[PDB]
Amino acid sequence: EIPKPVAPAPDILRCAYAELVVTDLAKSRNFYVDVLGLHVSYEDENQIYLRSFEEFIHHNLVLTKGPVAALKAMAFRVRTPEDVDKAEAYYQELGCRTERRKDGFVKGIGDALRVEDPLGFPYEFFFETTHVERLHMRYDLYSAGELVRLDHFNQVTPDVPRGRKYLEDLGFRVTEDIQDDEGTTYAAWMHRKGTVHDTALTGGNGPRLHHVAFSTHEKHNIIQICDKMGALRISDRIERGPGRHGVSNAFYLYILDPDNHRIEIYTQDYYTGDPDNPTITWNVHDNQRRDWWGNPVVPSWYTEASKVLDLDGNVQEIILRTDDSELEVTIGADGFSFTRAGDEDGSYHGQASKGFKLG
Amino acid sequence: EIPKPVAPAPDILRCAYAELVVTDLAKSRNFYVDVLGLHVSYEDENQIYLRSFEEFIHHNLVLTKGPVAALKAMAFRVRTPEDVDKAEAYYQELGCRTERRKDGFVKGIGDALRVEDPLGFPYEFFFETTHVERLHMRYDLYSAGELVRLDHFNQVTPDVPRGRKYLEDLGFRVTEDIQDDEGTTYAAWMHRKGTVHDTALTGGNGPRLHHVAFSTHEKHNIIQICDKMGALRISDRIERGPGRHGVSNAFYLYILDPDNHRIEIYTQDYYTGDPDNPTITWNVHDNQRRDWWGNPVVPSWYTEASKVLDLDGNVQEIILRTDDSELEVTIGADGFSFTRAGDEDGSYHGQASKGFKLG
Amino acid sequence: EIPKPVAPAPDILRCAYAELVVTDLAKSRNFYVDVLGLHVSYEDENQIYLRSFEEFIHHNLVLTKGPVAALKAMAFRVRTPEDVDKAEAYYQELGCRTERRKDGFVKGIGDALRVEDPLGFPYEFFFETTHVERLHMRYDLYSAGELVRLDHFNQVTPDVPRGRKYLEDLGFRVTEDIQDDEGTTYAAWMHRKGTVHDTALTGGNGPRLHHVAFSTHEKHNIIQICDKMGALRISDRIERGPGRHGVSNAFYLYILDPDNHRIEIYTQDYYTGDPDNPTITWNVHDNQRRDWWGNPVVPSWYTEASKVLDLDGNVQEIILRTDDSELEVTIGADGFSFTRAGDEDGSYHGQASKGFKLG
Amino acid sequence: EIPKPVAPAPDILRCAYAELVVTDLAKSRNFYVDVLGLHVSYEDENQIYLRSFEEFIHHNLVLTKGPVAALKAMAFRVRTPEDVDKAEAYYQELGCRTERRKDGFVKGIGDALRVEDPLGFPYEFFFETTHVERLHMRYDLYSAGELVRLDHFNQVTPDVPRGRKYLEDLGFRVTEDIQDDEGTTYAAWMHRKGTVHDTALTGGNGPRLHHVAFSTHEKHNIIQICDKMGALRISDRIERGPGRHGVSNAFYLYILDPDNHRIEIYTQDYYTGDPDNPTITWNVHDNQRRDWWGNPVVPSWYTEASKVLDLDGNVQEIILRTDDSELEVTIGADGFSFTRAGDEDGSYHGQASKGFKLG
Ligand SMILES: O=C1C=CC(S(=O)(=O)O)=CC1(O)O
Ligand SMILES: O=C1C=CC(S(=O)(=O)O)=CC1(O)O
Ligand SMILES: [Ca+2]
Ligand SMILES: [Cl-]
Ligand SMILES: [Cl-]
Ligand SMILES: [Fe+2]
Ligand SMILES: [Fe+2]
Ligand SMILES: [Fe+2]
Ligand SMILES: [Fe+2]
Repeated sequence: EIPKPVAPAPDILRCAYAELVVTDLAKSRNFYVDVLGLHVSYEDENQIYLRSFEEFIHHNLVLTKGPVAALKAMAFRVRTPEDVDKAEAYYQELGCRTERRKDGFVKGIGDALRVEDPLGFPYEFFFETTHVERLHMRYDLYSAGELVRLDHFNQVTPDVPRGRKYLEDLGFRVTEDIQDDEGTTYAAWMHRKGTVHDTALTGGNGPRLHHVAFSTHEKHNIIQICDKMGALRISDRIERGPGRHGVSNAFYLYILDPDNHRIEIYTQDYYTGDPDNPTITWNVHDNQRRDWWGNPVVPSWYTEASKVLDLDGNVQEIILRTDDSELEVTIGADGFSFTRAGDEDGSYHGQASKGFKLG
Repeated sequence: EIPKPVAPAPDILRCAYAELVVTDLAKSRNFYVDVLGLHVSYEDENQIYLRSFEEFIHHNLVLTKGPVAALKAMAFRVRTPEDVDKAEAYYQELGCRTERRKDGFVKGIGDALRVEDPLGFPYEFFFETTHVERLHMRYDLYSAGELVRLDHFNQVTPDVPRGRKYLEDLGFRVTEDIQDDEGTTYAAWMHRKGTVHDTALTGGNGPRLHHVAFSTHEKHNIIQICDKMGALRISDRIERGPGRHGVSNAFYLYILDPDNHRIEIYTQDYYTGDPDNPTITWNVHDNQRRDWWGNPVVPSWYTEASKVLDLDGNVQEIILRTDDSELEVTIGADGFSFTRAGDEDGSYHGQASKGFKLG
Repeated sequence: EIPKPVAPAPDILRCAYAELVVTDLAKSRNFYVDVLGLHVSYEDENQIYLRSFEEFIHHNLVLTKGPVAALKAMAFRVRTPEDVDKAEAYYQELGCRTERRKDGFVKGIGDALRVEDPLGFPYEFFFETTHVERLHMRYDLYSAGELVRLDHFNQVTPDVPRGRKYLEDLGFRVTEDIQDDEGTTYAAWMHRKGTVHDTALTGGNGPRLHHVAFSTHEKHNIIQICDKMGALRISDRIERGPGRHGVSNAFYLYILDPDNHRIEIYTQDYYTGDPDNPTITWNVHDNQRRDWWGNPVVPSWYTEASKVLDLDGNVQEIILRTDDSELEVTIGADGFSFTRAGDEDGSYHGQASKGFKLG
Repeated sequence: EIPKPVAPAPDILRCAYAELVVTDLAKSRNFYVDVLGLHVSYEDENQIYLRSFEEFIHHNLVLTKGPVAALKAMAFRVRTPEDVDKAEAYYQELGCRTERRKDGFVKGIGDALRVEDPLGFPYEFFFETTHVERLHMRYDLYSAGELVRLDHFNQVTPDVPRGRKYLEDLGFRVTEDIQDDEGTTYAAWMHRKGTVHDTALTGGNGPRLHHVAFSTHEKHNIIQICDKMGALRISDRIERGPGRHGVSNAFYLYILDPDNHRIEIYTQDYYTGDPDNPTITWNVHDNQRRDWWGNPVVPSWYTEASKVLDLDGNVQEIILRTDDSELEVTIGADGFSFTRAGDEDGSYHGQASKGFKLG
């Protein structure tokens, strides 16, 4: 019910960076630099610009000091300077608020368009960016937990099919989703760059930002992040994992930054770049869909997510999801999940797997 | 208190094998051979003899068909044939029932002594064993989840200090333990071979066998076992993990065989062979002690363990623990755990970590 | 010198499969299925169709029994059925011999175009292919050395700049190359799918096929392949490696099949999908350009490669390279290489690194 | 022949540390600390004391500034303080020069005996050592190339059987060796701590120290060391590897410190603690004995080794080997090696494997 514009979609390459507003810049720096090992492209008393090991654009993450922690912008790189004009035309036809800045909104980005999209998310589209030293062979800097690439964003929105259509019109291709037999959709994953996703929609009250994900080379790198957090005695900031995903098949970990922005560490999903890439739909009650090993999904993973800002820097209104809740139908008092479809053995009723109930 | 014999202790080398009684031999074979990749030394309609990748003695695990699933014997290899006589003399002085078989109790073992030890456990001591092809460079057989060694046993016993003193007199050296500030001991780890342990005591109703542990070379091998279990749609048989242990520092996984016998997969603990190896005591309320990443300990891990048999093949009666319960004091309704000692932030009152309560 | 056609280039997605002629089908099957663990999509007495772990198209490799071992076709998948028509028009404009088969040249491929390209290589373009079960989460089938994707081809051609221009016009983007200060180009790498390459040009006598490359998830998987070849006592079929590439930054291994077709195993190169991806040029004398650790490049790696066929099944005549030889200028009697530019310490003159000369 | 003393051998636990004389302390610090990540236990202007990640004794390596780079002492820890007395009596009965210091030769060591042993090597025996923080869970300090333990020494000596008998009398157990069909022994490996070795003898002119070896947890940690040396543009200091050993089965790498002291990085050998541990003899012409993958052994690996000092700090005179040279018989002009015994295919005559000759 979001209409398809007559205007052509901008050619989107990939997710490129997020700008997160943080309340204590020093504490945030400790987390992203000292704990996680991201590389400083620029910093001052107001902002920190960070990039992953293999990145050549200026940054994958901007930490901006502000009064209220929130997503300020989720930025996608487009293929040509002309695609920025295409983005402006497209969103204007959709009736969305847009703001164009020839000199960019943040350092290291040139001509850029920010929009309040039809789902209420602050999207940025840009082509021009300052190239920096690509650190991909700087093994003298490589940490045991090295984050090598920015992989994806994940957005919380109340109406998944509505957002899905809009993103498909924008050119994203759906790779996987979670539905039930009653026809409710709980989540969808969609890509531009030929991995499982560049962004994803998670059913819930929104707009809110669920997480930003970075890649590692190997599974042991993700294990090391966990181990380091234990050594630093901040294991309470490990939210969920590590595990193997069902959807995406990636090895994963979720952690919480000082403002409770959720960061995923992710590795080893599969190639999706063929236009007839087979879509995979999982049943919501399948206990292997989110954690392949059947480990329970922590309730905060379903309930907590970051505020997002509008173009004035104010927090966007949040709309209540009315479709069924994934938490409620799977691990809530009236929920259930299964290990084998139709088998009562290895099924869980009114609680989570592995012997746990909701706290 | 268990008295220290005048008779010298047998010189114990290491844990060597366990004999488990199973109810359906074919189903057990599916689990240990097809799922886990253990190597068959001998089998018939009654027994299956299995060994790990780097083993040169006949077997590390004997599966015996029987009416009641239980541990039949935990076996330790001794240094010399004369140590079998030393074990006989030792246990006779302790007033324990012993049985001696010059040609062994199981195939591929020679002169062997089985005892009902002071804690009610069926111990075996042997030297003589049939050597087999050591498969350590048979990379043509190497599985993505290859189990390379037998590492340890873990025993459930009601009175940990009582058992600890007995095992110390036997020559085992304590490497780590869990205590509280009120004089209660919850668990102890003890070795002969220079790893963290060859056996361990876990406080609880006993005698019961908590688990048998096998090692892999690398952490990814353990991940693969989990992954394979999800592919076989038996993720319900993954009990706990994978994780990083606090005590022992090993990467770990617990899975359940078809008779609910618990198997741990384990890797990368540290060297303990020096006689003044520093002992490490963890506080029971430290939420990083069992899983370093603070993931909750599944309640079945505290409550479930295997029956053990006497020398007549009858199940040993269960003596109740009267000391405080680790489950109750950490994750029960009146329990408590912390992330940082003295910090209310990251502490848990009357529930488990990560947002869960007992199911 | 190879002119740019007026007709538009077909939109090429990625390298998709190679068809290799082999002399003994059973022996080839032993190598690719038994040693390397590729998955059989179809086989009969004349052909074996194989795919990698994550593939959903019918196959990545066709082994065809024939009198003379050679490359029969290197196939690229195109975006739409119409791009096959575009491919036909494009190559007909170039004056190349083309053959079109509405029902394909091999099983599981539909409408297909094969061409004898300007460099004398048998290229195939197709869209239509039979989808098969994507094995990406079949961890019950996963090998310790599992080959997960087809990554690239590598072609030997006498004139690298000539081939480079042609491939760029065809839409490949150069990511890395090797040159010297005189202005000779020794090698170039070029992509469509957003990895370091889908094909590459190696300077030498040609047309010949240097290798076909498959990916693994992790570096340990490549180590396992070497270990397994040791156990099978076929270590003489390990040609070069394992190592870390300078160009591409990938961890690698080269092995030889029963007909001396070279196969590379490859993992963890970087993202190239942005249109302004920085192009890296290495100096031919840089001893870290091919193996980052400075290990010598085996002479057979520069001199040996597979014959290629024309459309009638006859071997293509070889044209000699007149440009300087990478072998000669680096490891030959009058060659040299350096560890640090301008430093004689760590330089090698008239021999290879690590204390070796040419055999 | 070296006679077996009447006096009992000291009970040796393990190799514990090496004291190396270096010419430029700062440069040596840059290598061991900044490149390799060893942990500083103590330093001043004359010496640097270093330990591995899991070590609790004071140090595994002492770097001592001096005029001539050499091994000053190879130290073994003994079981009790009385074993130092036993070591003194033992070497005194052997007619060896001994020096006893009640307060040690280096910091963090107590009562210590140094000897000029029968093969000319400076051995130390000690029990007393200052315990330090065991860093085994300090994942906040863990390097991507972390060295976790000291594993072994390797000694060059002209007569391997003579040295072997002496070490066996001292209580070391031979695990593997290399011989030919004409009765020549080229190398032997022997242990106390239950790994493949604590020291080893390599046939050649001696006494010289071949190398000191440290362990990592995993194979990727060794790969990272290579990658970091490439990044630092010191790949010319990678002498040999990385590879899989035949003898020992360990994954390995050899690198050279600023004074050309050879250091091995080593992981994942097997358990040898049983007293009937199967001994393994390899033929010297077996091309998988040293590198399992058949990669050629660098000639410098056979010819170069460190000087060793006597108790006055003077360099020990070299005695020439008269037995056949492993280099000459395998890779020399008249050498030979095989891949499969009895198979001419995959054999090498008068040159090294993989297409190389001696430089
Ligand atoms: O990156 C992702 C891929 C898969 C999943 S899921 O927990 O497996 O659904 C979570 C995620 O959405 O964050
Ligand atoms: O895949 C490749 C990537 C890099 C290299 S090179 O040996 O580093 O040039 C070789 C290769 O051309 O086969
Ligand atoms: Ca208390
Ligand atoms: Cl535990
Ligand atoms: Cl070797
Ligand atoms: Fe995600
Ligand atoms: Fe255990
Ligand atoms: Fe390649
Ligand atoms: Fe060594």
